[PDB]
Amino acid sequence: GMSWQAYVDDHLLCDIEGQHLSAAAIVGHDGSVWAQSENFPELKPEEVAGMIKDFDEPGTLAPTGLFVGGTKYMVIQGEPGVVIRGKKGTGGITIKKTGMSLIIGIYDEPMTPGQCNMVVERLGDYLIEQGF
Repeated sequence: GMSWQAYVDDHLLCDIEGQHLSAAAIVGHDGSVWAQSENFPELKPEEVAGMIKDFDEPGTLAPTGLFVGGTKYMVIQGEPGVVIRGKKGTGGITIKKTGMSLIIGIYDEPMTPGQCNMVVERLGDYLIEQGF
């Protein structure tokens, strides 16, 4: 049967157009990690709360910055209540909200934001349809 580690390893860290995410995780809304990749940062307190806040009231994170594992990302265009996106240098991050989790993918060049978006958001949609 399926496991959260399997979803990370086989559905987030998988090859897309010859490129792979640098790291990924699936985390409960309450910050409890369901599964994560080897290099995925440990989350600092209130990082997850920021994301939840930003999903609930769109725009709040932008003046502040997006923090993940003590790394700061410039907020870029997301989708209100559904996806948060950020840039840092030639890399970035996508965070997609499901009914009870957050799907997080982190990429760096030569991976494109579109590729990261695609992988994280498509798994998100699948998980949402399953009730998660």
